[PDB]
Amino acid sequence: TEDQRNEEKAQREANKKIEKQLQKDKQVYRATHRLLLLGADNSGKSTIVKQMRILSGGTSGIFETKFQVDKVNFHMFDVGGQRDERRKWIQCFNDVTAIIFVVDSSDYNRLQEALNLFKSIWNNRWLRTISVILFLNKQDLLAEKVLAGKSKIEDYFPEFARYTTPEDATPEPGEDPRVTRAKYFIRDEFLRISTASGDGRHYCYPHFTCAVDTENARRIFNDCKDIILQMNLREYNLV
Amino acid sequence: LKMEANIDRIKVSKAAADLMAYCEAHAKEDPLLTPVPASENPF
Amino acid sequence: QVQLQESGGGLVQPGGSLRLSCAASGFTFSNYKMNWVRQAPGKGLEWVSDISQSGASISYTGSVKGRFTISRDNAKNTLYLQMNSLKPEDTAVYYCARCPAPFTRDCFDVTSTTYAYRGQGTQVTV
Amino acid sequence: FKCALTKTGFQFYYLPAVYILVFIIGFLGNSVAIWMFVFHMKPWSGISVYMFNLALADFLYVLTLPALIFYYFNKTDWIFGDAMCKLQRFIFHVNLYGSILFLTCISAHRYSGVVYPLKSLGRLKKKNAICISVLVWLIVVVAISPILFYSGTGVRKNKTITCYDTTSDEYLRSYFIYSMCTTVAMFCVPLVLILGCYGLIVRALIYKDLDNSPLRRKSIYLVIIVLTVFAVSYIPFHVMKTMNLRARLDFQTPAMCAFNDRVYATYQVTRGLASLNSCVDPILYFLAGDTFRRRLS
Amino acid sequence: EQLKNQIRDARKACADATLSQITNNIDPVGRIQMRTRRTLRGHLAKIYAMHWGTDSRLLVSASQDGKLIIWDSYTTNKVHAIPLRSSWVMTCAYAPSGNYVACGGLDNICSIYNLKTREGNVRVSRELAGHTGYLSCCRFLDDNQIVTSSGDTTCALWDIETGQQTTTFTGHTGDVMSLSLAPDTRLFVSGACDASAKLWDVREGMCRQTFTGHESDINAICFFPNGNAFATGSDDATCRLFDLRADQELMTYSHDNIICGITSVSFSKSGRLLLAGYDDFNCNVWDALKADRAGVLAGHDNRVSCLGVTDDGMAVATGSWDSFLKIWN
Ligand SMILES: CC(C)CCC[C@@H](C)[C@H]1CC[C@H]2[C@@H]3CC=C4C[C@@H](O)CC[C@]4(C)[C@H]3CC[C@]12C
Ligand SMILES: Nc1ncnc2c1ncn2[C@@H]1O[C@H](COP(=O)(O)OP(=O)(O)O)[C@@H](O)[C@H]1O
Repeated sequence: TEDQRNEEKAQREANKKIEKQLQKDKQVYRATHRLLLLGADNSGKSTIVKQMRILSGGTSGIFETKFQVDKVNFHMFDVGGQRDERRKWIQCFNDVTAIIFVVDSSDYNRLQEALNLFKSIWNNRWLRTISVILFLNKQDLLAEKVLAGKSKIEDYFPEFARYTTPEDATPEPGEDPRVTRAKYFIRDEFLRISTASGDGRHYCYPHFTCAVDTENARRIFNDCKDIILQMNLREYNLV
Repeated sequence: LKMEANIDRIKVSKAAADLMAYCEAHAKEDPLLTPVPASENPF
Repeated sequence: QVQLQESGGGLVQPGGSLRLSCAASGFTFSNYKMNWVRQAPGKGLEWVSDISQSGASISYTGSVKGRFTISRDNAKNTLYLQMNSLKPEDTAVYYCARCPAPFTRDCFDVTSTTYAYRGQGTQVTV
Repeated sequence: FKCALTKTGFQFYYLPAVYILVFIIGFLGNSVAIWMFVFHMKPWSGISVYMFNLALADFLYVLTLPALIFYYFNKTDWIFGDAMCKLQRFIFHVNLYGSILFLTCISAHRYSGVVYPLKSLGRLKKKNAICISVLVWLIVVVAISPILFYSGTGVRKNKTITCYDTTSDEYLRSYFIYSMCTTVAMFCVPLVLILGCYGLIVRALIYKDLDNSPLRRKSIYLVIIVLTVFAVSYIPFHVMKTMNLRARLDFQTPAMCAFNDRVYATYQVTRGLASLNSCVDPILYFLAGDTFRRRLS
Repeated sequence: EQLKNQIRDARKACADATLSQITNNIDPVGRIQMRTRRTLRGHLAKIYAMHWGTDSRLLVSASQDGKLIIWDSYTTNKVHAIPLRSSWVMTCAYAPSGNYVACGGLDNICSIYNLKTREGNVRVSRELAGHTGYLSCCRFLDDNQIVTSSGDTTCALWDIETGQQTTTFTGHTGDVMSLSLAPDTRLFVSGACDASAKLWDVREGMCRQTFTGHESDINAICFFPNGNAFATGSDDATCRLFDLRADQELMTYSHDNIICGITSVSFSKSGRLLLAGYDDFNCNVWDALKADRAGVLAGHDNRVSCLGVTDDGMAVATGSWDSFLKIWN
C-alpha cells in the first residue's frame, strides 16, 4: 500500500497547509469586528457608510466598509440590495459584534416604524446576544424642526406631553430645552424597548449624531469596547 | 391556479401504499435504517 | 391555506365607531402575535396596533393610542379593532398582519406590500 | 528542651474537622466544575483552559486531603504506607501551589480581557493558554520536586510515626531556605501578580464605568471578594509556614517555648484557611458566574 | 376563489384515508441512536450550508466567515478551503460530476468554483448575476446548468457556460428559502417564506402544482427517494410530507415539546427516515411512514443550520451555527 500511504501523506500535508491558513484567517477574523448597519430606509444609513469611507466597497448591493480606528479593524455592512423582508437575512447577522441602528429621529411619521423595527431586532431569537448601537441621526434636522414647531411630537406620540427631561441629561452646546426634551424623549422611547427585555445579554448604546459628525468612529469604537468587555465579563464568569 | 387544480389527483391511499412499498423495497439499502456492521461502514 | 379576510368598514362620519374584524383561518392563531396595519391613500403602509398571543401586551401606534382598542378571541378564532373615534386622517385600507414566527416576541412584517400572512384589507373612509 | 505542644488540639481535632469540611465541599464543587468543563461546556477558550486546570488542581488537592485527615485524626500518627507520605506531601503541595499559580493565570487573562478588550482579542489563542498551562504545571512539579526528598517520615519520642510535611530536624535549615524560595517564587510573585491584575481590573471597571453599560457592581464585588479570599487564606498561611520553620530552627527552649507554641497554633489555623481556598475558589470562579450557572444544564 | 374551492374539494375527496392509519400495520423503526463518528471542525464562523458529492465521500460546508471547506468525511481532512468574496454565504452545492461547487447568499450572486482545475487550485469559474435578492439554495442539475432559489420570490435556471438566466420561475409571494431536485432532475420543488411549496418543470419554466398547508415560512425542502413526494420544514415547527400524486398534504410531523422552527431537512435514501434540523440545537429523525419521532441527534452547541444525507445512505452531516459539522452513522 505504498501508493495509498503516499496519497494519505499528501492528504495530510494539504490539510496541514489548509489548517495553517485557517489559523491565520481565524486570527484575522477575530481581530476584525462585524457591525450590521441597520435602520429605516428613509435616511441615515448610506450617508454614514460613505462618511466612514471618507475616514471598503459594495458592488451587488451590500455597501461594505473596512475602516480601522486606532489598531482595531471594523467591518460595517449596509445590506441594501434586498427586496423587503428583513426577517430571513437578519438571521445571518447573529455573529456580528453589534447592530448600528441608525434612526432618522427628525421624521416623527416614520419614528414608530423605526421603533417597531428596533423592537423586532431586540426581541429576535438570534439577536438576543447582539448589542445595538443606537445612532439617532439628523439631530440638526430634528433641532430645526423643533425650533420651527411646524409639527408637534404630541400628535404622533401623546406620551410626549407628559414627558419631562431626565435629571441625568447632558445637554449639548446651545441645547434649547425643547430640542433636548424631544431628543431625550426619542432616546427614552428606544431605551424602554431596550430595557424591556435582554436580562443583561445585550445593551443598547444611545448615541446622537448628525450626517457630518466626525466622531462616529470613536462612538462605535467605544461601544464595541464596552460590548466586548461585557462579553469577556460573561465569559470570565465575572457576572 | 387553474393549471394546478387540473391534475390527475390520485387517492391518498394509493400514494401512501406506493410510499410504503418504496420504503420497504429499499429498506435494506439504507444504512441509517439498519445499522451496517462497522467493517462495512466506512466511518 | 392561510386566510385573513377582513370584515367591517365603509364610509363613516368623523368621530364615529367602526369595529373591524378578521377571520384568521389556516393556522393555530392561539400563539401568533397579531397586528393591525393601515395604508393611507397613496402614503406607504404603517403599523397600527399589536397584540400578543394571550391578548396582553397590547400596543398601538401613538397616532391612535387613545382610541382603537384591539382585542383577540382565540376560541372564536378572530381578532377585532374597535375604533372608538374616527378622523379624516384615519381613512385608509386596514389589513391584519400575522407575525411570521409563532412563539416569538418579534414581528417582521413587510412595508412595501408583499407580505403573505396578511388579509386583503378593508377600506374605511371619513 | 523541645516544646511539648500543649496546644495540640489545633492539630489533633481542629485540622481534621476543617479538612473534612473542605473535602466535603470542594470534592463536590470541583467535580461539578470539571464535569461541566469536560462534558457540558462551550467549545472552550483560554480562560476556560485556565479555569479547568485550576479546578483540576483543587480537585486533586481535595483528593489528597483524606490521607492527611486520617493522619491528623490519629493523633499526628501516620496511616501506614511510609514512602506514601513522600507522595502525599508532594501531591498536596503540587496542587496547592498549582492553584495559587492558576489563580494567577486567570487573574492575568482577565486583566487582558477587561483592561484591553479590543487589543487582546487577536493577540490571544487557546493554544497559548494550553502552552502556558503546561509550563505552569511543569514549573510546579519542578519547584515542588524537593518536597519528594524533604517530606520524609520519622519516629517521635512518643513512639508516634510522623509524616513530616516540612522536613525532619536534620534538614531544617536547607528546607527553610527552600521554602522561602518557594514562597517568594510560587506564592509571593503570584500574589503580587494577582493583586496588581485585579487592581487594574477594578480600576478599569470603575473609572471607565463602561461608558453606559450597567451591572458592573456585581463584577467589582466578585473581583474584590476573590482578592480578599485569596489574601486572607494564603498570606497568613505562607507567613505562618516560614514562622513555624524559623521557630523550629530557633527557640526550642522553655524560655521562648510559649511564643513558639503560639506560632504553632496559629499556623495550624492558617493551614485550614489554605484548604478553604479549594472550596471558595470553585464557588467564586465557577458557581458565582452567570454564564457557568446558565451552562449548568 | 372558485378555483381554490374546487382544488380544496378535490383534495378532500382524494383524502380517503390517513398515512399513519395505513402504515400502522408496518412495524415502527423503534429507537435510533446514531453516534458522531466524525467531527469536522475548523470553520471560523457558523456553518450555513451543506452538500455531499455524488461520490458520497466528499463534503462541502459553507460558513459566514466566507469559507467553502471541502472536507474528506472519511479522514476529516479539509481537501479544499476556498475563500469567498462575500462573507455571508447561505448556500453551497456539489456538481454531480464533482468538478464544480456553487455558493451564494446576500451577495445575490451565484459563484461557481472549479475544483478539478488543471492549474492546481480553486478559482471562480463563473459569477452568475441577475437575482435581485439573497440566494438561499442553489444546486446543480447536470454540472452545466444550475437552479438557484433567491429571496426575490423568484427562482432561476442558469446555463453556467452561457452565464445568463435561461429560465425564470415566478409565482411565490415570499422569499424562497429552499430548493430540492427530483431524482430524475426534471422537476424541482421550491418553498417560499409564504407557507407555499411550488413544483416547477425545468423545461416548461412554469409551476405545475402549488402545495399549501404550512402556517409560516418554509425553511427547508427535501425530496422523497421515489421522487413522488417531498417533505417541507417551516417556522411553525411542523414538517409536512406532500405527495405529488395526491396534489395535497399527506403527512404532518409535529410534537408538543417542539416550539422552534425547522431549518434544514433531509430524507433517508430509503425514505423511511425524515431528518430535520431544528432551532433548539438538536436534529430530529422521524419515521416518515409512522410520523413518530424515531430519534434525536443532539451534540450541537447551536442550532442545526444545515443537514445532509449522503447518496450512499451511510452517513449524515449536521452543520450547526457553532461552527461545527458532525458526521453520523
Ligand atoms: C480539552 C483539552 C484541550 C484540555 C487540555 C488540558 C491539558 C493541557 C492539561 C490538563 C492536565 C495537565 C497535566 C496534569 C499533570 C501533568 C503531570 C506533570 O508531571 C507534567 C504536566 C502534566 C502532564 C499536565 C500537562 C497539562 C495538562 C495535560
Ligand atoms: N513549632 C513546633 N514545635 C514543636 N513541634 C512542632 C512544631 N511545629 C510542628 N511540630 C510537630 O512536627 C511534626 C511535623 O510538622 P510539620 O512538618 O510542620 O507538618 P505536619 O504538622 O503536617 O506534619 C508535627 O507532628 C507537629 O506536631
